[PDB]
Amino acid sequence: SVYGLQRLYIAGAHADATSGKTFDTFDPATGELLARVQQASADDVDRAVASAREGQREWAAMTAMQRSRILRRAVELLRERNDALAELEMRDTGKPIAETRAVDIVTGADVIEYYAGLATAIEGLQVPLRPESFVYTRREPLGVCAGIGAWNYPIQIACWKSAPALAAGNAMIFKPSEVTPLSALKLAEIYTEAGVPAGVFNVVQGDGSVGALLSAHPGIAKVSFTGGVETGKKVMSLAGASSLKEVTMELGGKSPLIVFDDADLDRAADIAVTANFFSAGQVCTNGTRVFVQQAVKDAFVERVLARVARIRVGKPSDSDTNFGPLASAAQLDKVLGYIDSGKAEGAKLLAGGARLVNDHFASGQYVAPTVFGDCRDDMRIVREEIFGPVMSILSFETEDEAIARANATDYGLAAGVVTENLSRAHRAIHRLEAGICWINTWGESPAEMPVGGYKQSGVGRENGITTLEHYTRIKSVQVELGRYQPVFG
Amino acid sequence: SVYGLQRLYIAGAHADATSGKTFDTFDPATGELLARVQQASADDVDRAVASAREGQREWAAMTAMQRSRILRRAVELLRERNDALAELEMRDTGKPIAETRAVDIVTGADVIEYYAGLATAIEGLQVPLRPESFVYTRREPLGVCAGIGAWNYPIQIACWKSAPALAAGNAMIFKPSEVTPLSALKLAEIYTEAGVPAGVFNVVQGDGSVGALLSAHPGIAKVSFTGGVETGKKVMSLAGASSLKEVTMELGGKSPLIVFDDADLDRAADIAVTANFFSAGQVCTNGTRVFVQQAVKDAFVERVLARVARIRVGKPSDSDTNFGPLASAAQLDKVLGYIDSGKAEGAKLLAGGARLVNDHFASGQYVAPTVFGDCRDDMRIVREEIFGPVMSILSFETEDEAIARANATDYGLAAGVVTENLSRAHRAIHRLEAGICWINTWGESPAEMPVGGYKQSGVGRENGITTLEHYTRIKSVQVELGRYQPVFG
Amino acid sequence: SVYGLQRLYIAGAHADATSGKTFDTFDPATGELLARVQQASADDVDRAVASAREGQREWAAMTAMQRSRILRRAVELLRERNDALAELEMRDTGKPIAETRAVDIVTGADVIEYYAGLATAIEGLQVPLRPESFVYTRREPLGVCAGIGAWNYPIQIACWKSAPALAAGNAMIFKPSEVTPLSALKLAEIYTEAGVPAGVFNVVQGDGSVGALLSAHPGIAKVSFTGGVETGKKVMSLAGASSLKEVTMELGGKSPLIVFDDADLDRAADIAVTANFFSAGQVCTNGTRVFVQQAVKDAFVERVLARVARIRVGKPSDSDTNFGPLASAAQLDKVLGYIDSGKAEGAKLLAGGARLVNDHFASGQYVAPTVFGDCRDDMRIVREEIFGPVMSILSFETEDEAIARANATDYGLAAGVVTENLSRAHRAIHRLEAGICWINTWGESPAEMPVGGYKQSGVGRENGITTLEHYTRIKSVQVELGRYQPVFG
Amino acid sequence: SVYGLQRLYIAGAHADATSGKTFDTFDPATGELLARVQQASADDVDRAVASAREGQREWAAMTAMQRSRILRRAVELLRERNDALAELEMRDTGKPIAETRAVDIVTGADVIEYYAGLATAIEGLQVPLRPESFVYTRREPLGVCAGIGAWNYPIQIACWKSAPALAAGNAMIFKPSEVTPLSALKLAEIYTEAGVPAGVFNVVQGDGSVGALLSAHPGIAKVSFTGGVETGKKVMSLAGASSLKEVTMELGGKSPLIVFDDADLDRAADIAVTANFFSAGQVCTNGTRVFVQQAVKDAFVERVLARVARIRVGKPSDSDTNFGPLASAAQLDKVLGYIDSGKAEGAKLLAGGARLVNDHFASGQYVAPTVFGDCRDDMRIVREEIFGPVMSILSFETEDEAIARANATDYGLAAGVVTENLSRAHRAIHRLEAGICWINTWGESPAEMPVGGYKQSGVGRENGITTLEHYTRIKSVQVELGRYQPVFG
Ligand code: NA
Ligand code: NA
Ligand code: NA
Ligand code: NA
Repeated sequence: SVYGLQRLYIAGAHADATSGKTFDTFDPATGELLARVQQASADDVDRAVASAREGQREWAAMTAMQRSRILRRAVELLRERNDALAELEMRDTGKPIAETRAVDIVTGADVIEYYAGLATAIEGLQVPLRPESFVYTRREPLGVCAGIGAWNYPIQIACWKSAPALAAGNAMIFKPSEVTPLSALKLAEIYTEAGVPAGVFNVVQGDGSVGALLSAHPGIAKVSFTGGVETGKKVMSLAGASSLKEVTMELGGKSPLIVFDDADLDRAADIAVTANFFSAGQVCTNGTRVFVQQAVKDAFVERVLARVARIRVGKPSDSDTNFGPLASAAQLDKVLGYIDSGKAEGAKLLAGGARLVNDHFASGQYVAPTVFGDCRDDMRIVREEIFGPVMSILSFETEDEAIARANATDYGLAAGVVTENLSRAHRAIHRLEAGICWINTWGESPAEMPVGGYKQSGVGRENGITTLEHYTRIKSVQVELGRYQPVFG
Repeated sequence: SVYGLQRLYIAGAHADATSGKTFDTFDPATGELLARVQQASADDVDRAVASAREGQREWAAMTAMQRSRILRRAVELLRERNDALAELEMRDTGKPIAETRAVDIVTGADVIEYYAGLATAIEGLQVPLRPESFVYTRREPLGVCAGIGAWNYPIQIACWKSAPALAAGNAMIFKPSEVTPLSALKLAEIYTEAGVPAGVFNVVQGDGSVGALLSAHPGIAKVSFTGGVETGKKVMSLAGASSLKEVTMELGGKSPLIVFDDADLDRAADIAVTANFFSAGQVCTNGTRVFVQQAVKDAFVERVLARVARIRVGKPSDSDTNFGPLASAAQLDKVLGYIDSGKAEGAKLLAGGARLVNDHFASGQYVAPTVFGDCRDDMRIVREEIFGPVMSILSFETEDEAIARANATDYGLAAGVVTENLSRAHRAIHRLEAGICWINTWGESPAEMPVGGYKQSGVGRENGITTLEHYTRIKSVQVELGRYQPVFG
Repeated sequence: SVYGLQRLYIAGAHADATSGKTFDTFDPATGELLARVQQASADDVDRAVASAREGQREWAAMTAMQRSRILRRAVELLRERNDALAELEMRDTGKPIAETRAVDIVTGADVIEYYAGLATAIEGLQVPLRPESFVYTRREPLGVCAGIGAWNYPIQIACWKSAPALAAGNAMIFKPSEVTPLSALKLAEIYTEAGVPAGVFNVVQGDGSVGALLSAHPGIAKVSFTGGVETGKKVMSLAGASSLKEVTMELGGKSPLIVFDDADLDRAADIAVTANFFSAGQVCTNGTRVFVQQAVKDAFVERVLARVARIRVGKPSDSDTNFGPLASAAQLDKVLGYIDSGKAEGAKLLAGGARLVNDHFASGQYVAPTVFGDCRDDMRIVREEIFGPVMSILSFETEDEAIARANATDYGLAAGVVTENLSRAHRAIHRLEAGICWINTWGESPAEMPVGGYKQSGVGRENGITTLEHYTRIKSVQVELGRYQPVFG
Repeated sequence: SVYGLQRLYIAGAHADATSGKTFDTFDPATGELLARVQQASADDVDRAVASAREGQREWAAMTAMQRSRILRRAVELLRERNDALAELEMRDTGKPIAETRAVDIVTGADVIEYYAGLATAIEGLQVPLRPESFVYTRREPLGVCAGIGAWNYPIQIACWKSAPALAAGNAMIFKPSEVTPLSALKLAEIYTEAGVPAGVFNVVQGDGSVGALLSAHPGIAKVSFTGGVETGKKVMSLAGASSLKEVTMELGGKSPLIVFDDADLDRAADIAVTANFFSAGQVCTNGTRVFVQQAVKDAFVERVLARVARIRVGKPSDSDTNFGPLASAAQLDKVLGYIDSGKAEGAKLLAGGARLVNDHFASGQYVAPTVFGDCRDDMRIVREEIFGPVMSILSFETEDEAIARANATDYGLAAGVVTENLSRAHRAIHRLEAGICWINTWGESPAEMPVGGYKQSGVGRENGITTLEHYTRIKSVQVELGRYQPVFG
C-alpha cells in the first residue's frame, strides 16, 4: 500500500488493536490501496477510555494558560506541516489538493488557535442571595468526550471537535470515518509533540460499530457526531439510552439559496456554483435547492451554466484541478441513482449528469458537475440530501412563496439569500428556518460563528464562544454564611 | 369524586379527549377518589401541537416587554390564589399543607417572576470579520416545546419548565404525572387569564404512553423531562431517534452529605433531617447518603435521632403536620421493600422502619421517617435511589475517603458538606461530582441558580439565566458587504 | 402662580430648603408664572447625602426581587398618572401635549420597567486559578449617585438616570434643570408611594451652583450629567478633582444625516423633518447637518419643504399642535442669533427664519421651523449645536466625501443614513464616528440600546444592560485554599 | 553614564525630542548616573499623536487574529529577554534582581499573553425590537489612548496598560515615570520587532508636564494613569475639562489587613510581611494598616518581628537580596519624615526606623524595614499612604470594630482578612470597602482578576475581561426594515 499498516493512537503512541480485524482505505481518484487499518475492539475502546481518564486528570490540573500555550504550539506545527498533511488528505478523500492545501488544515488550525486563546476566559458566575448567602458556579470539564468524524473534512472535523474539548480541559477519543482514517493519526502525533499529555487525544479506528462502542460507553460524558441524519438519530438515541450523555449532532441538509430579482446576478451565479460543487458537492451546508425569482431566472441560469462549464475537472493531485472524484464508489452509486431519479421525474438536465470514464477517470469515482432546471418541490432530488454535485434550480414568483418553500423541509442546516436590498436581505433571513445563514455570500465558517442545524439537521453547535462553554458542565455552589434555620423544628 | 371530571386544556379552554380512556387520581392520605381524568389520544396530541404552533406565532410576534407583562400578571394571580392551589396540591400529592402553602406555588411563581423580568435581555452577539463582513446571531424561539412533570412537585415543575420556555417566546405542551394531574390545569387557566394566547400553554393528560407521544412527535423541537433515571433514558432515546429534539433531563440521585469532624453538629443534624424527610423523603436532590467523620459520629447520630423523634407525622390537611404519607401505594411498596432490604443486608435500624396503620393512618400510604446506621457502600439502600424517607448513615475516617466514596456512584445530582473551615468547605465541594452543591445548608434552589445533574442524573439545566438561553436556538447570520470572490474562476 | 410654592424632596417627604433663595419657573408658551421654587443650600445637599446614605443601606439590604417588585409598582403608577404628568411637563417645558402624553412618561417608565426586570440578573464572575485558589467578583452598589437633568426631557431624564441606579441598589440625589423643576418631584412621590425607602431618590433644586455642590460632594460616588458640552466639561473636571467620582456625560451633538442617491426620498424627508423639529428642535441627537447626494438634492429638498409647511405650529396645550415654543427666552435669543448668523454667512433661507409674534404667539417663545439650503462646512450654523429648530442642508458628490465631512467634527453623539442598499447602509454606518447610529429611521431609543457620545459628545452610556452594570463597582475576591508560600523566607 | 543617551520612541524608531531639555535617571542603590533622557516637547506629543493615529488605522484594519499573533510574538520576545530586562529594571528602580527577574517582566508578559488570546472575543450584542427592526452594537477601538506609568513597576505597568489597548485595536502613547524611563523603550522595541505597526506603541519622556500634555491633548480618546491620589485628581480633571476623555485611575491606598483570633498566625505573619515590605514597601495595594484581634496580638507581633529580622537587606544587584533601597532621595526623605511623625505621635517602634548608612548603603537610599506597634487611628502614619516600608499594627476587640475602622478611610484600593472560618472569611470581605480583596493570602494579581480602587483610590479597572471591553467604545446601530412612520404627518 502507499502508506502502509495503520493502527490506533492510545496513551501518547501508536498501538495495535485487539480485534483481529482490519479495513482498507483507497484513493478514490485511482483505486490505489492507501493503507490497511487495524479496527479497534471493545477492549481497545475500554483502554482508550481508561487512558483518556488518566490524561484528562493531568490536563485539567494544569492552568488554563498552560493549556493555551500547548494548543498554540499545536497550531504552529499544523501550519508548518500544512502541505504534507494536505497531500495525505487529498489522497485519502479525493478532494483537490488546491482545496486541502488552502482550506482543510488552515481552518482546522484556525479553530484550535481560536480556542487556545480563549482557554483562559471560561468563567462561572457569582450572585448574592442575601447578606448571609451567595452562589457561585464552576464550569468544570465534562471529562472524557467522544468525537465521531465524517469523511468529507477528516482532519478539519478532528480539529473542530477536539479544540473546544481540549481547551476546556477535557480529553477526547476521536474516531475518523473508516473511509478516511489517516489524517486523524497525524493530528494525534502533533498534539503529543505540542505537549498534550498521554491520553488527552486518543484515536480509535473502524466502522459504525466502533462508533457505537463510543456512544454507548458509560465512561464517556459527551458524544459529538458529524454525519448523515439517519445515522445521527441512532447515535443520539444510543448516547441517551446508555448513560444520558450530552450530545452534539452536525448532520446533513437541503439548504435553500434564494436568488431574488434584485440580486447581483454575477454574484448570485458565483455563489450558487460555490454552494453546489466545492469538495465535489460533498458539503453538508451546500445550497442544493437554488430558488430563483422568475424575472431573473433565464439570465441567472445562463450565468450559472457558463461558470459550470469552466469548472476544471481533473486529477485531485493536480493543483490546476478544482473538482475531482467523489469519496467512494458507494457515493458514486448513490449520486448517479439520484441523477437517474431526477431525469425520470422530469427535471431538465442542463449540465453534466454522467460518470466520467475516459482516460484516467475510469480508475476513479468521477461524476460530472450536474445541474437540473425546472425542478419541482415534490421531486426526490429536491427533497433529499444527495451529498454530491447536483444543483436543483427552482423558479418562484414572490418573496413569501420562496420563504415558504425554502422552509417546507425537515432539514434546517443552512440558508442564504442574494439581494442588493437592505430590508429584503435581513427580513428574508430572519424568516428562514436554518441555523447557518449567509447574505450575499456562501460557505465561510469563521471560528467566531456558531454553526449547527435547526430541525433534523442537528443538535447543539460548533465554533464560537458558546461551543467552548458547552464543553464544560455547570456546578452551582450555594454558600450559607448564616445560621441554618431548621425546617423540622 | 372530590374534584369531579377532569380533561385536557388545549387552545385556551378545557377540552374533551378522544381516547375513550380515563384514569383516576386519589388522595394518598385517605384513599378518596379525587378525580376521573380523560387521557389524551394520539389525535389529541396532534391537536395540541397544531394549537401550540398557532399560539406560538402570536406569542413570538409580541415584543419581549409584552410577554414580560403578561407573565408578571400570571405571577400576581398565582400569589393571590396561593392558598387555594396549595390545598389542591396537598390533596393530590399528600404533601403537608404546611409545605404546599409555603413552597410549591411560592417558588413556582418565583421562577416565572424571574424569567418574566429577564424576557427583555435575550441578546445575540455581533462580531466583525473584516471591514467588508460581519456576523450577528439571533436567539430565536425553539417553537413548540414539551414538558413532562413528576408527581412530587406538580405545579412547581409546571412553572419551572413553562417559565423559561414562554419567556423566550415558545409554546409548551405540558403533561403532568398521572399521579398528580390536577394542579397543572389551574396553571393553564391562570396563563390564559393573564393574557397568554390560546395554545401557548396546553395540558395533555395520561401515563407514560402519552409522554411517549410527546417525545416522539415531529412537530416538537425540545422535550424537558423530570423523573426517574430509567424513564429519562427512554425519553431521551425516543426524543433523539424520532426527530433530533433538544433535551433537558432532571433525574434522580443518591446525593452525598458529608459531615466533617469540624462541622457545627447541630447545624449538620438539622441539615441531614431536612435533606432526608422533607416532602416525605420524595425529593430528587435529597442527601440520602449521610457520611459522618468517625470522631463526631456518635454525637451527630444522637442529634439526628432527637430531631427525627420531633417530626410531626400526621394528616397532611393539618397545618401542624410536617410529614405526611407517600404519594401512592406503589411508592409505599417500593420504600418498604428497601427497608426490608436494608434490614436483611445488616444495616442497623435506628428510627422508624414500618408502615403506620393506627387510626386514620391505615387509610393512607404512611411510612415512618426511617434512619439506618452502620451502613456499607455495597448495600442496596446505599447504592439505589429510594425516593422515600430513608436516611443511610455511613462512617468515614479521612477527607479523601469521604470524597472518593461520595463520588463512587453513577448518580450526580446534588452534594453537600458541613464544616466550619474555609479551605475544607470549598476544596471538598470542588472535588464532588455533582451539579448542585450546598455548603452548610441544603435544599434551597434560588431562581438564579442553575440546577441539574452530572453523570446519569441529568442532561442540561433548569433555572438561572442559562436556562432562558437554552429555550432559544442560535441563528448565525454572516453579512457580506464586499464583492464575493469567486471560488470557481 | 399656577402650581404654587415648590421645594425639596428629602427623606421621603417634601422639605424646606435652607438657602433663603428661590427661583421662578414659567410657561414658555404664555409667560405665566408656574411656581416659585426653593433653592437647596450647601447644608441641604449635605442633608440629602446623609439621607441617601441611610436609605441606600435599607434598599441594598433587600433582595434583588424585592427591589424589582417596588420598581415595577413605580411603573404602574407612572402609567396610571401618564396624562396628569404629561400636562405638568407640557406646562413646564413648552413641548406639545401630543409629545408629553405619548413619549416623555411612556419612555421614562419603559426604562424603569426594563431595569426592574433586570435587577435580578446582576452577576459577578468566578474563575479558578489552580486547585488551591479561585477568584469571584461581587458587583456592589456604588452607594450614593448624583443625577443632573436637562430641561428638554425633564421627567424622562430623571427616569433614565434613576432606573439603573436604583435597580442596582444605589440611592440617587437628582437635580432637575432650574428651567423645568416640577416633574422630578412627582417622580419622587411615586417612588415613595411604590415602596422605595426614604432617601433612595432625593430631589434638590437650583441652578448650576447646586449642580456643582453635588459634583464636588465627597460622599457621592458617581455623577451622571445631561446637558451642553461646555457645562459637561466643568462637571467632569469637578467630579474628578474633588473625589475621583465615576462619571457619565450625555452631551450635545451636531449629528449628520446622510441621504444617498438610492435613498427612499419620501422616507428620507420624513426622517429629516423628525430629526430636526421634534420637541421644537431641542434634542441632543437631532440630525442637524443633513447631507444629501447631488443627484437627489432638488427632489429631496422639495419633499422636505412640503412636509415642513405641514408642521402644525400652535399652543402646546392644544393636542392638534405638533410644534410649540422653545423652552425659554434665552433659548429664543440664541436660536435667533444663529439664524442671523446663517443669513449673514450666505446660507439660503428656505423656510421659517423668524420669531412668531402674531396673536397668542407674542406671549411665548416661538421660533418658526427653519431650513437653510446651500450650506457650507465652515458656517457657524453648520459647526455649532444650535439646540433649536434649524436644519442645515449640505450637498455632496461621493460617499467617501459625505463620510469624511460627517466625521469632521468634535461632536460624536448620533449619525444616520438613508439608503435602500444593503452594503452601503452597513459600510457607511460602520465608518461614522458616533455612538448612536440609525439606518432608514431616526430618533427611537429603545431601553435595550446603549446610547451615548463619541469624542466631546459624552462619556459612558445610558440604557442597555451595560448601564445597569455601570451602576455597580467590581470587588474582586481571591480565595486562597492552600498554604501561603512565604515570599520573605 | 551606564546606559547612555536616551530619547523618544515614535513611529517605529528612536527619535530625538525637540524641547532642548533632558533629565537624568540614577541607580538609587549607588547614585550612579544611568542615563540622560531627552524630554518630549509639545510638538513631540503632537507628532506622537499623528504617528499613533496613522498606526492605529493599520492596526485596526487587521483581523483580530492577526493582532493576536503579533501580541503572542511580543510575549515570546519578553520571555526570551527576561533576564536582560530584569537587570535594566533593577538598575533603574532599585528593586531586588530577585524581584525583577521573577515578577516584573513575567507578569507584564502574562497580561499581554492573556489579552492576545482574548483579542478574538470582543463581541457586540444583537437584540430585536420587533419583526421590522433590530439593534446590533459594534465595539470599536477608542483610537489613540494615553498611558502614564509609575516608577515602582515601570515595564509591568507599561505592559498592563498597553496590552488591552492594543488587543482591542487601539494605539497607545505611553509616558514612563521620569524616575524610571528606561524599560518602556525596550517594550517599544519588542512590539516593533513582533510586528506591531509604526506608531501603535509610542513612548514620550519627561516629568508631569509631559503627562499633562497627554491628558489635555484633543486627539487622545482615553487616559490611563497610575500614581498618587493627588496627582490622579489633577490628571482626571484635565482629561475631562480638555476633551471629555475616558479615564482609568489606579491610585494609592491605605489598605487594611485584618488578622482575626482564629487566623493561622504563621500564615498571618507571612502575609503581613509580604504585604508591607515587598518592593521595599513601594506597592499601592500594600496592607499598611495591620489590624490584629487582641487575643492573638502578642503571638502575632512576635511572629512578625521574627520574620522581619530575617529580611535580607542588601544590594539589589545581589540575588540573595530580597529588600533594597527606595527609588529616590525624595522617597527616602518622605518615608523618614513619616517615621519621625510616628515616633512623635507615640507609636511604638518595634523594628527598623532608620536610614542605613554603613558601607555601601551610604551611597544609596536605604531605609530599614520598619514596624510600629500600639498605633492609633488618628496617627498620620495610620491615616496617610507612606509608600515605603512602614507597617502600622493596630489592636481591635471585635469583628464589627475591625470592619468599621478598616472602612473609615477615603482610600479603598485593597483589603484582606486572615481566618480559618468559612462564614467569617466571606462575610468580613463582603463588608470591606475595597476593590481588591484577599482571603488568607495577599498580593497576587492574576490577569483574570479585575483590579482597581473604591472611593479615592481609583476609577475604572485593569486586567480581567472587563478591561478589554473598556478599551472599546459602543456604537449602537438600529436597522429599520419597515416603513418609517412619519411623526410630522
Ligand atoms: Na480513502
Ligand atoms: Na393523586
Ligand atoms: Na419652565
Ligand atoms: Na532611576
